[PDB]
Amino acid sequence: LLIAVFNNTFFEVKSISNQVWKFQRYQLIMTFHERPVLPPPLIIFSHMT
Amino acid sequence: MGRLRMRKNSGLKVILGILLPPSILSLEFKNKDDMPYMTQALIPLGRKIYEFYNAPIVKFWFYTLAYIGYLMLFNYIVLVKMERWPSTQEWIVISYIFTLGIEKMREILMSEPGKLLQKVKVWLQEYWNVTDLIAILLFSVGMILRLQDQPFRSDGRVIYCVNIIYWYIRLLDIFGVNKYLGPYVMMIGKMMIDMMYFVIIMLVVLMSFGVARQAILFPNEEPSWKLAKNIFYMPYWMIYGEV
Amino acid sequence: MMYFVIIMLVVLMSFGVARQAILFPNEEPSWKLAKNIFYMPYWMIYGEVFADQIDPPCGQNETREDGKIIQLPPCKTGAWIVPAIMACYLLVANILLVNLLIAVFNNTFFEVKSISNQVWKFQRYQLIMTFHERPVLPPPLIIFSHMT
Ligand SMILES: CC(C)CCC[C@@H](C)[C@H]1CC[C@H]2[C@@H]3CC=C4C[C@@H](OC(=O)CCC(=O)O)CC[C@]4(C)[C@H]3CC[C@]12C
Ligand SMILES: CC(C)CCC[C@@H](C)[C@H]1CC[C@H]2[C@@H]3CC=C4C[C@@H](OC(=O)CCC(=O)O)CC[C@]4(C)[C@H]3CC[C@]12C
Ligand SMILES: CC(C)CCC[C@@H](C)[C@H]1CC[C@H]2[C@@H]3CC=C4C[C@@H](OC(=O)CCC(=O)O)CC[C@]4(C)[C@H]3CC[C@]12C
Ligand SMILES: CC(C)CCC[C@@H](C)[C@H]1CC[C@H]2[C@@H]3CC=C4C[C@@H](OC(=O)CCC(=O)O)CC[C@]4(C)[C@H]3CC[C@]12C
Ligand SMILES: CC(C)CCC[C@@H](C)[C@H]1CC[C@H]2[C@@H]3CC=C4C[C@@H](OC(=O)CCC(=O)O)CC[C@]4(C)[C@H]3CC[C@]12C
Ligand SMILES: CC(C)CCC[C@@H](C)[C@H]1CC[C@H]2[C@@H]3CC=C4C[C@@H](OC(=O)CCC(=O)O)CC[C@]4(C)[C@H]3CC[C@]12C
Ligand SMILES: CC(C)CCC[C@@H](C)[C@H]1CC[C@H]2[C@@H]3CC=C4C[C@@H](OC(=O)CCC(=O)O)CC[C@]4(C)[C@H]3CC[C@]12C
Ligand SMILES: CC(C)CCC[C@@H](C)[C@H]1CC[C@H]2[C@@H]3CC=C4C[C@@H](OC(=O)CCC(=O)O)CC[C@]4(C)[C@H]3CC[C@]12C
Ligand SMILES: CC(C)CCC[C@@H](C)[C@H]1CC[C@H]2[C@@H]3CC=C4C[C@@H](OC(=O)CCC(=O)O)CC[C@]4(C)[C@H]3CC[C@]12C
Repeated sequence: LLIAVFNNTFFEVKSISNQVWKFQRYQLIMTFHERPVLPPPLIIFSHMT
Repeated sequence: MGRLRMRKNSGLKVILGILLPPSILSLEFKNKDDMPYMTQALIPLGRKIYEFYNAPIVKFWFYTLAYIGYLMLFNYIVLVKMERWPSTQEWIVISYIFTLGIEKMREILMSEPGKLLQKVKVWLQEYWNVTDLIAILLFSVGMILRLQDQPFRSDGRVIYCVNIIYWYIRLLDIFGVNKYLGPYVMMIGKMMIDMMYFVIIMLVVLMSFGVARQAILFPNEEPSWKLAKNIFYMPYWMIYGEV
Repeated sequence: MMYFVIIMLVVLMSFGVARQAILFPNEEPSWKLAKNIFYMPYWMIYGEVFADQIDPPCGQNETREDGKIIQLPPCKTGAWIVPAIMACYLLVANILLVNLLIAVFNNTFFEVKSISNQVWKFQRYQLIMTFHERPVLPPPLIIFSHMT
């Protein structure tokens, strides 16, 4: 029955998930644009900068 | 892509640019005024280096490589035994946790509202930020317990293992960038609700059988918490091919 | 299946590393740790939970088969977490990634079936011309046609 409810709701969830991912591409891009260049293990230098 | 032409076999070129700095200058950069997206409005070599290292794709891959190296190190410090004092790899991991916490604090401070409680609320509206704060606090308490003597060191190791569970689950954040893996991950998150309702019905049927079996096969039993364990133990593994 | 294997690899390595790092505290650097990461969690997907090693009785005294009093090794710290995270791992893996792979196999079946039938009908020509251009004699006897 879990197989059945997974199968019969697959298409709507797949379309909504693809569209929500395409929407959240902007959030990912602006977040990574606002982050510092230096990685988390070396971000103390950019933080003191 | 930032100020970079590329758009052909993505990912690999910026990975070789990151690992090999003399691979950066061999790439076709975009013009000075082709599409200048800005926030507030030897020299060519330095300009190319600055344009490469400020691109969001380069920053993403360089974050991803740092996270992968950190996860490999935290594997090395949980698998191998640890002495009274942390090793170099454990110090690098502790530094990673402390700097990631400082980064999340800076993200809290540099947000939209004025009042600090509003900033805290709009930052905790994301679930991944809440789990990040929880995991950083757990790493802090585990490391505090680990820097003491026995038996607190083993408790700190246990908390380290639970944290490694969390950081593997957080590797899906990096997987969220790929065009096929990200929709797959949030698709899984959608089917979790149906799984929960399934778990509710399984819990009812499982507890019925387990209570019946334990109360029939063991008539003379004292009040002990092992009965509750025996309710759940064998019926749960009977679902996965072990009768 | 590859995307499914990627997600299974993440969850499998998480559980295996947690189990190995909890149940074996004092370990030297050896490649057997990496093997123990993958060994038992992978066979747990296919109906073998290794029921003797879920939660063995330890930290008590239990009589052996001959009746002699045998002292079990003491409890490892946090050893009770291994069955709980094993329960979570078995639930997530066997119930969610297998059924989700069933779902993505089912809902993409028709388009793939039509494209596969049409591509096979297209490649019939490639098969026919290839077998028309091959020699008569089989590969074990093709040296005669080759010297011909
Ligand atoms: C950018 C991403 C994709 C990869 C970056 C990670 C690796 C470069 C790191 C992660 C884990 C590291 C290993 C973790 C632990 C050790 C044990 C270490 O040996 C000791 O600590 C004991 C002997 C000594 O003191 O040298 C030698 C380095 C090594 C193999 C490290 C080598 C470098 C590794 C593979
Ligand atoms: C930025 C992070 C998240 C990943 C970057 C990868 C490398 C820069 C790191 C990962 C593992 C590190 C290694 C882990 C352990 C050791 C053993 C260490 O040996 C000693 O210190 C022995 C002498 C002593 O006991 O003090 C020397 C550094 C080294 C090779 C480290 C060098 C730097 C490595 C390769
Ligand atoms: C070793 C054992 C303990 C395995 C660990 C099991 C769980 C702690 C993991 C396994 C799979 C994980 C899930 C995989 C995918 C997602 C989607 C992802 O959520 C989103 O991307 C948000 C959008 C959405 O939920 O649709 C992160 C949460 C969630 C439910 C994860 C929650 C934590 C889960 C259940
Ligand atoms: C309906 C389904 C989806 C969920 C219901 C199953 C779980 C709620 C059960 C199944 C196995 C149970 C575990 C089986 C064994 C143990 C070990 C037990 O610790 C001990 O027995 C101490 C060590 C020892 O005495 O050997 C603590 C409870 C726990 C984690 C149990 C917690 C509850 C679990 C995870
Ligand atoms: C609707 C569903 C969720 C009902 C499920 C009920 C059971 C799972 C619970 C309800 C009452 C519980 C009992 C309440 C009290 C005790 C006494 C307790 O005894 C002790 O802790 C020893 C006392 C001491 O020496 O201090 C052992 C667990 C036990 C049997 C509990 C076992 C689990 C029980 C049966
Ligand atoms: C409601 C759904 C969605 C989630 C499932 C929740 C419960 C089914 C779980 C969560 C916490 C679990 C409890 C956590 C800890 C224990 C103590 C544990 O005690 C021992 O094992 C005593 C040690 C021994 O005598 O060996 C017995 C199982 C029990 C009651 C667990 C029974 C199953 C519980 C209630
Ligand atoms: C996520 C899923 C789809 C894939 C992940 C599982 C595999 C990558 C794992 C599971 C079982 C593993 C194998 C289990 C045992 C061995 C034997 C081992 O060789 C020995 O131990 C030497 C002989 C001996 O000492 O007995 C070498 C690694 C290998 C092949 C392992 C390689 C990696 C395997 C195939
Ligand atoms: C993001 C995912 C893919 C991370 C997975 C990481 C682990 C599977 C790797 C990363 C670093 C590896 C370790 C790096 C170095 C060593 C030392 C190595 O020691 C020796 O070979 C003995 C040295 C000698 O005597 O020559 C044994 C394997 C081990 C523990 C490795 C085991 C597997 C580890 C933990
Ligand atoms: C990425 C997906 C699509 C494919 C899966 C790839 C990896 C999960 C596999 C491929 C090669 C495997 C490795 C091949 C060989 C070994 C050596 C093996 O070493 C031993 O067994 C040592 C002998 C012993 O001590 O018994 C341990 C597992 C390991 C690291 C394997 C771990 C799993 C790996 C990394």
